[PDB]
Amino acid sequence: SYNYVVTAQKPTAVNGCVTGHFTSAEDLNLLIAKNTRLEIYVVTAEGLRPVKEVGMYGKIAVMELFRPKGESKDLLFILTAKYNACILEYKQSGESIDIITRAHGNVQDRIGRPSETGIIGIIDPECRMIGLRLYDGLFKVIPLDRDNKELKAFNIRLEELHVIDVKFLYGCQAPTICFVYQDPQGRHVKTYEVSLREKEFNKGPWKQENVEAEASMVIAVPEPFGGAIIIGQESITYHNGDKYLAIAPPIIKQSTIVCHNRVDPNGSRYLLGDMEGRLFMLLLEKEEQMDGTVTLKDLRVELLGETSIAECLTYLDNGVVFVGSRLGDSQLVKLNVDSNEQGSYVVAMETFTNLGPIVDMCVVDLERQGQGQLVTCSGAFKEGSLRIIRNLHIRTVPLYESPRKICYQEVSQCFGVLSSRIEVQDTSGGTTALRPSASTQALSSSVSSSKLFSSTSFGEEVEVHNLLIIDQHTFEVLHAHQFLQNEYALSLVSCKLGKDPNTYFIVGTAMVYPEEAEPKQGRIVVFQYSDGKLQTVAEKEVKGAVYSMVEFNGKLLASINSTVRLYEWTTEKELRTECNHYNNIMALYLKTKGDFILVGDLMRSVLLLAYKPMEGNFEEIARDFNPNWMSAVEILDDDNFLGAENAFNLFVCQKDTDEERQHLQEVGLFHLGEFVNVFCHGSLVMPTQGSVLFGTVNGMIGLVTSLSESWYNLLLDMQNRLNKVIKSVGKIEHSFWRSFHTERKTEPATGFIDGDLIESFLDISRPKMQEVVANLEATADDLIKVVEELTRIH
Amino acid sequence: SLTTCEVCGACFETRKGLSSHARSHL
Amino acid sequence: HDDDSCQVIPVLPQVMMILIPGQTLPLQLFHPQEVSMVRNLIQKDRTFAVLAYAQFGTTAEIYAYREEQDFGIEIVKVKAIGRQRFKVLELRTQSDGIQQAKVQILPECVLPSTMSAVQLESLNKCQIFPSSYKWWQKYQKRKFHCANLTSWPRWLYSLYDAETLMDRIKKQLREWDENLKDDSLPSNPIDFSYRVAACLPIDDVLRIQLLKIGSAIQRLRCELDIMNKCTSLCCKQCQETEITTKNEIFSLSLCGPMAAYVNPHGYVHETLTVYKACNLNLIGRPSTEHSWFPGYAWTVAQCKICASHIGWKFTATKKDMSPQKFWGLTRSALLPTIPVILCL
Ligand SMILES: CCN1C[C@H](Oc2ccc3c(c2)CN([C@H]2CCC(=O)NC2=O)C3=O)CC[C@@H]1C
Ligand SMILES: [Zn+2]
Ligand SMILES: [Zn+2]
Repeated sequence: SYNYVVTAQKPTAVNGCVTGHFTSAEDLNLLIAKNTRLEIYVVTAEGLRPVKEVGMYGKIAVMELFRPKGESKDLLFILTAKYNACILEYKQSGESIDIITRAHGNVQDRIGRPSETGIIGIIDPECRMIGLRLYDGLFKVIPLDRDNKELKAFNIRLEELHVIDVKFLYGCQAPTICFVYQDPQGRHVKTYEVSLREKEFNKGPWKQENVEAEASMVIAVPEPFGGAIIIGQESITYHNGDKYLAIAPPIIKQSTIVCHNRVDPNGSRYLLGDMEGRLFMLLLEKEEQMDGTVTLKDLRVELLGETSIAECLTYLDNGVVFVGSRLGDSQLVKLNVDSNEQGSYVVAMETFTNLGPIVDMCVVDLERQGQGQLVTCSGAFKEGSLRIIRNLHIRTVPLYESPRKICYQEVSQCFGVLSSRIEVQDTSGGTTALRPSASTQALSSSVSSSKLFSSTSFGEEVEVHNLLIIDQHTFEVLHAHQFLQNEYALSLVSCKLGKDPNTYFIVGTAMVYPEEAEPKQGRIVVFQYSDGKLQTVAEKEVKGAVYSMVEFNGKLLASINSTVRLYEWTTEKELRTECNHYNNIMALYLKTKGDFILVGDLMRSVLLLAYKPMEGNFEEIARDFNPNWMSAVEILDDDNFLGAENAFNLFVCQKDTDEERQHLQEVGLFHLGEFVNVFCHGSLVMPTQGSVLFGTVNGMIGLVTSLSESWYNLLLDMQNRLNKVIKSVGKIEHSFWRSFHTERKTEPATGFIDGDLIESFLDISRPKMQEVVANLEATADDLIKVVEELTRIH
Repeated sequence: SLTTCEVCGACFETRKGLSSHARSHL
Repeated sequence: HDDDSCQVIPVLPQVMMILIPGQTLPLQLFHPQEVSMVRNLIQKDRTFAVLAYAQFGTTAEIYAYREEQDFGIEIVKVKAIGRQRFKVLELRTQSDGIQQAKVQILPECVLPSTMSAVQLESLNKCQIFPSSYKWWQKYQKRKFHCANLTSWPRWLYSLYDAETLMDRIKKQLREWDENLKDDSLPSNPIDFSYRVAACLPIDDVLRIQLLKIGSAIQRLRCELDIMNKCTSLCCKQCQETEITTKNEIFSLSLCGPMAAYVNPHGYVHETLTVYKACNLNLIGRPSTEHSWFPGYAWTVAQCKICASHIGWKFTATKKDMSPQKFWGLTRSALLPTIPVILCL
């Protein structure tokens, strides 16, 4: 096979935000990072002015602005996930904007143990070096003094092999880093001095023998007071040689602080955000002494309101805080002066779309216009939502509740979605919820009553799974069937079954209990929504988890643990086993094209079956076992199959004596750069063959289509030809970006053509347009026609 | 002695029987 | 270099065992063909091939080498340990008889955390776990928190998490030997799997399937399946005599349940100590000579159907001892059965 992957929606999630002076020294920029997307804004008294947004050939992992000695403006340091480091400078000639790469290089070390807490990038307060903690046991030091265009670095050896978070300290006499490690004995805080001269560590100013055990955050306090703040689970401690203050704020005990941004350059006010969306304010109370010297009087923690589950935070100016969000929409909040009617001094002020994470989707032509929109289960917790995507315009339906699986019952003119509510066990012995959700605010509401299966802390969270019947026009939560207790829903499908004429809502579940590790009992349920009411058209208590279900030629193919079972719909309205196929893998994924059955398993365990008709049983066609984590999978055609695996990597395998015919060979590899959660056949439009849409964790939406062998070859040349003209943002080679990268091993890509590159030929100059088509003879104008048909797909 | 099984230790009364046991180990 | 690479290694001609990696084998080389072999071996890599008949086996690395000329012949006495499994490609029999083997190194798939790609950057810092059972409910909430961003739940991600699996295995192991629950077993998944497979009461065909399993997680997940599904032990030959059942296994001494013991003629007997055995006929009169469990007296035990040796019935000599009747069953004789496929 040969396939073409093109981006149909850039990533929508923010994964980092910095305020500085990138563009000119005179304006405050806000730079935002969205996986492979750097957005550059100017903070206007009104709001934000878009300046330039650029795409790197890597995953922005570190993003930090700094300004070393001898610089008109701030520079930006970018480290990607494949260890591509680069220093960027902004440069605009009246109307010509370009992000120049002042320094580039790959900080990867051949040997190393990738650190648990991940890639940490820090820069000296006086911009004298750039410290990287890429691996455990080591600390790369790019010296910043003098031009290090190639990013030469030395790797200082670090005795402590379990660093949580590290930051360069302020007020340092010499370059000092404060870090927090875990020992067998516990979690401690220490400091070292980075002797560039001796290219080794030297003992530091201070060290804390044992500090709170869930201490995760080191925040360097600027020179006015000096030191470091150690944010923990229950406490927030400040440390600076002699001085040591520690508070255990009551309000912070309810969630965990994950992001922090300094408000005043001074360092007296820090913003803190948790994982439930609350936004706190750390105030350091100062002491105005007569000798000048200032003493931390006290540490105060105040709750400002609630925002989007915030990945990053940054104060812009005039009370506007940007909330970058990965689970829900990003926003600009105005912090007010006076406690509002509820206390929130936070007041929402502008929201930006985030389609991520995309856990399920479906393609539906609702306006019956032969086009096709796209509804997505998007978000998590408070940020749960249904986004409806038409050609691109996005209608957001909040749900305040996590949507998990979505299907479309056309007969009923409504959507089936499986949703999850978080509730806390409270004093009555039941569980209260903690916000009104879609389930709680539906108009009709059924609860299950099976008795099929008979069966602590006053803050312990419980999940409440329920089916939502959502109208396709108003998007009201019409019905809310709440499932059984200790019941987890897994699979949902809308199909007509058997000879019966009613279309139905089939939901496969699995009974979960904290002790039962393996799921040893579940149930398939059949619903019917036809008079504003959900009616349970019989159930079938299975002995395992109904991981996936698909309609199979008027039948129902359910996987129950390691068994692909086929069911029929009987005249008296009941499911009945026709055949059984027991596998040696847990049938996690179930895909079907006509009579072929695809079975999958987290560790890339593909397995093709086929239901022999007259025989009335399945027979195995081929298997392929190449262990690696697999997250989603789909059938391209009867022979080629596509899936996503591990570190943002697509792959296509294919079928072909017979010892060979029972095996699928890999025929395409590709670092997509995204985490694919659902594949979904369909277009959003209406040469190239097929159409497989996918959504990702970062809200990226993408397109795969299959090519002819000639078209692949031609585009392949065009790829290389284009890589010569189109300049990378970090000086990052396209082929490295795309090569199949797994922590274990990295291999070069195949079977995939990067349409996003192929499509940029329409955006290059007419001169350079000739430089690439050169000696293909084909002129520039032929090829413009070619791509233009390809644009007509997303 | 000439009637004990090297493998399991069983002592038979007759060699012609320890031979029939000797089968049982394969 | 080594993994998934095609090497040639010599083969010890007289060999057959299913050598699980990490096991050790004693060796006594008489014939000059094999004596010249090990001589070349220890000069060179000292890794030979243990053919597991058929087209599979494991490379064994010599770690102990001793030539003790005794009985007027140049006996070389060596000891090797099993390193890497392999699938044979070509067997070439030399003029000496020593067979050489083109060999494809089987895989040992090292895999990252299931949440390595979904872990939120902010959540990366709150990961390192601070050094009963609520701990594992908490372990699962935390490590797999980012599962909400995927299409699968947390409890599925736990059924593939090496650390969770190894503990589930180690808990069941604790019902057999109430004893060291620490350094006793390894900490790396890749080793913990190969160790479990060599101390389970399983037959050679189960060993062989665990050995062919690529990834250490799939190998654990299967080892867990065997311990949950194949809970009845039967006669390997007649295959129609349930001898014992998983809940009767104990560990008389601190060395394990199915330790390996040596009879006065060098025969080794992985002997799974159980409390009760069924359908066994006792051959002979009890004895205590060379008794492996001092204070008990052994009586040979064979199948009531095919008269194939199964083990011994050990009897308390004294009256203080407790238990008084247990049974020792050699691994060679047993065969696990499901009272249904083993999965990975
Ligand atoms: C009586 C004459 N005979 C005595 C010995 O014959 C034997 C041969 C094999 C085994 C045993 C004795 C004991 N035994 C097991 C039983 C279980 C246990 O606890 N410990 C063991 O060692 C064997 O497997 C040595 C050779 C002489 C000629
Ligand atoms: Zn015997
Ligand atoms: Zn028998």
